[PDB]
Amino acid sequence: VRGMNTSSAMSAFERMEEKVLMQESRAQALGELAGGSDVD
Amino acid sequence: MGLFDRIKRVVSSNLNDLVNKAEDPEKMLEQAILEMQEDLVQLRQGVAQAIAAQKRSEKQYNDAQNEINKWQRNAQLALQKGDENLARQALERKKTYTDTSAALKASLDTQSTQVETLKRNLIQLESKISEAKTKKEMLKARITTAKAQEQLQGMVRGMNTSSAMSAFERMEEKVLMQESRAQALGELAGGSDVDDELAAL
Amino acid sequence: AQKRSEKQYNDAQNEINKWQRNAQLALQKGDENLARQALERKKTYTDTSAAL
Repeated sequence: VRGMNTSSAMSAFERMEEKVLMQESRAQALGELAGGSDVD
Repeated sequence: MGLFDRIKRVVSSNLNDLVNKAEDPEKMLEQAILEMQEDLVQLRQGVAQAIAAQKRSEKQYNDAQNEINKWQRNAQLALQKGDENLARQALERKKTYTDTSAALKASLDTQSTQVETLKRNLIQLESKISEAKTKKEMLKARITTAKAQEQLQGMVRGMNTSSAMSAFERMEEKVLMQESRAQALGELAGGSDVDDELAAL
Repeated sequence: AQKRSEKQYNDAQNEINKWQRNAQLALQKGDENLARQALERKKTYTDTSAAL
């Protein structure tokens, strides 16, 4: 399960998952920072 | 609080951050999956032993049941050949087998329930490992999305995250400066009249 | 980090309405027991929403 750390394998898996999500969030924020009615 | 506790907390907080920098997602995801599967394999064998023990218990139950009828047949053979002595003695002994049959079936039932629960758990674990194996590919897709978006931002004029854009903009500015030099040199050393025709037509 | 925090806020807000709907489903099918228990738990989510 996501929220418990009894197993080392899940610990590592979730840690890498969070690292990658953070990296993508960094990319998105950098996108924002530097910068359908009509077709409806 | 203490002092040795504090020193060891500092040393640990340094070593852990040293390690967490070496971890690389693309490889540790696979390593986690590999160990996941190893553990599942080692659980299969426990389930197998449970099943084998159930087979043994049912076989014992069947054999006791068969001996019950065997001794009933022995009683009938006594009735055919012998007398009431052997005929009654056969059932006298058959008492024990009738007892043991139920005494064993009671536990055989619980054993069966346990084996069923174990099989269910094994299937659940297989499903969850498959889900994780899909999540790994989804995470790789996210990595690619991140790198693509970072590529796009490097294309904007005012930021220097990408070396290619750095060089491109540098040459652009150099050339604009050269043209400006030419224009200034032009200035340094050195439409009302034709708008009248617009009145003609 | 701000994006993450707002997403958590939104999810807690959504779960508040989810458990309200569960209470209504209890009212439709179940009885006062489940209907009241849904809001009993919803207390925590209402707390966390503001705390976040």
